[PDB]
Amino acid sequence: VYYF
Amino acid sequence: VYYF
Amino acid sequence: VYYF
Amino acid sequence: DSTDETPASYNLAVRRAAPAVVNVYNRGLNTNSHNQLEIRTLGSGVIMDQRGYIITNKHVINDADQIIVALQDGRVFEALLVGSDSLTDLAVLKINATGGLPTIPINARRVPHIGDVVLAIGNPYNLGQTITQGIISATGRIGLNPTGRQNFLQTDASINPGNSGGALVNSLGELMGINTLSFDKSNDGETPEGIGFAIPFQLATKIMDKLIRDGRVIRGYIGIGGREQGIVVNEVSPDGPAANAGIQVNDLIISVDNKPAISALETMAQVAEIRPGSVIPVVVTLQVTIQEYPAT
Amino acid sequence: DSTDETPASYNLAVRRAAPAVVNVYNRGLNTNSHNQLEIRTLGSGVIMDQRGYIITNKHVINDADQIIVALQDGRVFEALLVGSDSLTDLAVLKINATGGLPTIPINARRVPHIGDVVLAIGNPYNLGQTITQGIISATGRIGLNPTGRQNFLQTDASINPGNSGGALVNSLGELMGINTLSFDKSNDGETPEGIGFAIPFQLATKIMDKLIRDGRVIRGYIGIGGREQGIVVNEVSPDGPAANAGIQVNDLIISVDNKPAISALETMAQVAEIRPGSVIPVVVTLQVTIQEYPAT
Amino acid sequence: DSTDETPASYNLAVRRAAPAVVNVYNRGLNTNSHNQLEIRTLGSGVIMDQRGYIITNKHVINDADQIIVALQDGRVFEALLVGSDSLTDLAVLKINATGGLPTIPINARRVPHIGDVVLAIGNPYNLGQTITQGIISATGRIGLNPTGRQNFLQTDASINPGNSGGALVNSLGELMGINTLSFDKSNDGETPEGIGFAIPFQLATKIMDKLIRDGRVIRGYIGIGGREQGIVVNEVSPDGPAANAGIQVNDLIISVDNKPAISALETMAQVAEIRPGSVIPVVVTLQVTIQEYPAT
Repeated sequence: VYYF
Repeated sequence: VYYF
Repeated sequence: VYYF
Repeated sequence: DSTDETPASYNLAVRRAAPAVVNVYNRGLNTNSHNQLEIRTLGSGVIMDQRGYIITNKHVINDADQIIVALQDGRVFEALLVGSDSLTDLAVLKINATGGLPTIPINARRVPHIGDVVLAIGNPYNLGQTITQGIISATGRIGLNPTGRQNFLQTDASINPGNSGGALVNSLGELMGINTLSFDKSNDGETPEGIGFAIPFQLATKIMDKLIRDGRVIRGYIGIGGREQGIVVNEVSPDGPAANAGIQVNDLIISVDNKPAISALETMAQVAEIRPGSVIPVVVTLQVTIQEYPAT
Repeated sequence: DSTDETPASYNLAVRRAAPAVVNVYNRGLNTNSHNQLEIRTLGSGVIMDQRGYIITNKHVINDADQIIVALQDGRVFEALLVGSDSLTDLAVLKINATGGLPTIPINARRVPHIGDVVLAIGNPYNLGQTITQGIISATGRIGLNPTGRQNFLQTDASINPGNSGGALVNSLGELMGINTLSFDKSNDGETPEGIGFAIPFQLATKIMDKLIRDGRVIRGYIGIGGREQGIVVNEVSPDGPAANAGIQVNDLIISVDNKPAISALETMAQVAEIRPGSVIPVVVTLQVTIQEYPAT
Repeated sequence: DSTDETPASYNLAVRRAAPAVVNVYNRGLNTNSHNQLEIRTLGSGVIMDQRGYIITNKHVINDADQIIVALQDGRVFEALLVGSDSLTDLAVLKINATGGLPTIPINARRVPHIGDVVLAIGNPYNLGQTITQGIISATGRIGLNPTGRQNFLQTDASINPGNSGGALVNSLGELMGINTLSFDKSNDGETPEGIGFAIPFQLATKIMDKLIRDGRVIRGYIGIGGREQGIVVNEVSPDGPAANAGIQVNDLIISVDNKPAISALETMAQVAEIRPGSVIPVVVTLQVTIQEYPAT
């Protein structure tokens, strides 16, 4: 999972 | 012990 | 502590 | 045999770089302490330039009542916390020295290669400055954690507690990176050997510059985390600039801000660079205003 | 100091050898899986020649429903199990590539020496191709097990799970051996450091050639195991070519097949070389017909 | 690529030094043994000169009913315990050889530097002579114990049980020190990597010479232990030459025997050098007669  |  |  | 011969040695690298590497002490008061300072954590640090700015890991200086810096020449300073960044686990310290300060050799044009001999300089278990030797095992490593990239250098130069924030240099003494993490995950309960990670120097520099200029690192923040041609959206943050853009969960995203969107990591890096408050085009065309990344 | 200087590096060895070293995945169905492939084990492999024959450890590919090979250039192949040998813990895989394949540099005239700088190439903990640096600590090592010789190279180049089947090379990039085993025995519960073993390349080659030619490795088998001038007999296998030769337990053995018998290991090696079904003279003079070694 | 090239190797150092490094076996009778010798402990040893004097650790040969020395060339000798010293953990063995003996290269004019490539030679886990490669991580280390100095060399050359009493040499094969101790202290239960200590060769030599000349090492002993300008007294030994000098606990001590007393370690070293039975001036002016250090 990538948060930005 | 050696087996052959 | 040093002993001598 | 007689010897006028010269022993193979990395002493030159040691003499060039070691003086700049410092012992860092995180001291804190304890309910136990009753008004007496005790060591919470200890690590290393690198003197980046003669102004007295020092790089170190954030986890080394976290929640410190006092930060003490000790040079190999004997000098001791109290250190001022310029700033820190949880994302890169970096932190900048300031010490004030009228007298000259040793600085870590930096060659910004130097390209670290896999197989380059490197030395780890630091303060393992507070035994005093230790020098260990290895090679660069890999580059662009994400570390143990799957998330967050961070382009770690991997080295088999022996790394132990106290090494954090210390320098990784080549045979020439040039800074390769900042030793940060040691791999500890066990399959079948064994202990991993010769696997350690360092923040690449180029990244360390950029982060230091931003912390010196501003108290924190500033990144543009969309508000939405998703997992990957295109990139789908798995979650939109509640009350987010996102939610405010009224983005809809899961809409695939082809491209953004006049650019394609095949790799999420590439995309997020772009998002980080952009100034907070700016509005840009996105391909799913909905307008959104970025806010600076929420503090952590 | 200014640097037009060149950092000490083993990059050349890395560039010559690393491309040939592949990531090997042993995938198996689980009762849990319900029709979904999962990784049982993972290790490394070496591309021996452009035909697409790859060496790896047998324990890496054991009981695999599917075997996946991944090159560093991005290509992925399903692999065909050519054959395996429990005795040397070796195994040969076949991948079919119309496009060119990288191969591991081999110098059959090269003699590995104790103190030679070596690099271990492999896939520790599936982090991606890792390069660690050590020396050849020893040669002709029997390994942790007392029995079975196997002429291991001992290296202090850091070896971890996932390294199995990977390559050990010198500074020139020439193949020294196949990383196989890491010493784990503890006296007082401590963890052994920098002690790993590799199958010598010369042996690896011979075993590969035999597996490519035949599905298995073929050895002549007397049927009798004994412990050591001369060599006594401690046990004759039931219903053995042995028993069929009607050999008698314990009769010392001076020599065999026109040759002396001082070292048992030398003797067994000779026995292995001989074709199955052949009858030879033995000194205790009783005739016996060898059968090929029982499968394991 | 074709190779007439020469692999990077420390074989030369290996060929010069390894033959002198021996396997040392401490054999003892057991209540269990019933008259049969068994291995209590095993380590390494260094052949210092052709007379057949060998250096080793004291803890390796402690409480030995028999001591066996094995050379790499095959020869085996029973060893005679010349003497031992608990303080430096050293011990000297004597073997009698009419035939020539290999000796460890010594260069008394050689100055060990931090970053010097070094090889550890020894017998880890009784696998046979192992060669590991590291650098000199540090000098003048006190070891894990806070007390007693001892000027340890710190190396990240892999050290394991069985390495004790073995040699540490540079690329030229010159003796750097005697491998003695491996750091094992754990913070958070982790295992320290690449941290080992060796007695500096210069010190090893002096101790050997004194043990060869006399059955023991002889040091002048004040009788008083205290903790640190000047040095206070924290304890006077009961019935001590001290007590006999009628020294009073805690009196600060400025200087002694025509010399200043700022560093306790410097002071104790001076005390050790002085012959037993001698009376010298002390600054607090009370006369005292030294006796030789109590045996341990």
